[PDB]
Amino acid sequence: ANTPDRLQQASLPLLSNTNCKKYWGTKIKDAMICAGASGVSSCMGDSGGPLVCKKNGAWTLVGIVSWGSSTCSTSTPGVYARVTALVNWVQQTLAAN
Amino acid sequence: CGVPAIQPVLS
Amino acid sequence: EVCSEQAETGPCRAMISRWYFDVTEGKCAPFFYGGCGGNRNNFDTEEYCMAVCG
Amino acid sequence: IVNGEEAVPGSWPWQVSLQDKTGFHFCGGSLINENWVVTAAHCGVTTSDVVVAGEFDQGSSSEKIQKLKIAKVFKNSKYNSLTINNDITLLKLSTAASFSQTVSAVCLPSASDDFAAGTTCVTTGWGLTRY
Repeated sequence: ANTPDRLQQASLPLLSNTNCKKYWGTKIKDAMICAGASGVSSCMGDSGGPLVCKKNGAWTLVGIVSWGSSTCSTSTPGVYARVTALVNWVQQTLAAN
Repeated sequence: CGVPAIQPVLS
Repeated sequence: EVCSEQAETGPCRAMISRWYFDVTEGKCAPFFYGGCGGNRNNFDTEEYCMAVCG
Repeated sequence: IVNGEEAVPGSWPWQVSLQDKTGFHFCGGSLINENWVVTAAHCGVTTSDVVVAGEFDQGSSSEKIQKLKIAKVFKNSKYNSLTINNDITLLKLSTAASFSQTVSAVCLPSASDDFAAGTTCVTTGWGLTRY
């Protein structure tokens, strides 16, 4: 019920597809990556936002806020769009538009 | 890309 | 009846303004939709909600 | 974000706020270059929506932000509204962003990159801090 005026950030761990499926089962598809389930949770209004991990000392977009616990439980895996699985589509779009 | 001028501080 | 189903935010993390028929109030009331899932008691306007359910 | 903390102003320069006609934030997004923003397909972004960059406080009036209009929306054709798989949409700004210290791009990985399980990453946004 509380929507912030100031931008919020949260550290969260990446989870294995297997570990994530232990909760979400077959819902987890190939272009999805799970993170969270560790005491924090993306929530309404966070969608489309970034899930970054610093590759080679630089923040790399690894995930896009997508879906998860409808009540934003900080204990269930958060599901983000896996960018490695969508990156070529991204490149192909930039290269043709 | 990925290197903020204003460095982010976690915690 | 779709008009008597609870307002459902869904699993997605968006914060979209939508409307659902609130049987308790006998009128349509606003709620925030997450962007996916949910049910049919989800309208984009109070007017369309009234037109369909009220 | 539930159980997160306030970010340092301007510390995540790629973070943008997607607003509608009324200027209502409904989603977030990331700048990947000066003219493209990557967001989620379920957000339902349209040309009528506006991308806001260089922002931290939404109840503010002083911040030098950029309100860029959207010229083209490209939702991944493989996006499934039931499974929510391929939940990605690309936005091409009508007017390109002007990069500064508080407005810049996030790096994109290679389809062959492996960010292993256990890796602590960061998520940012103006979403609910309490459900």
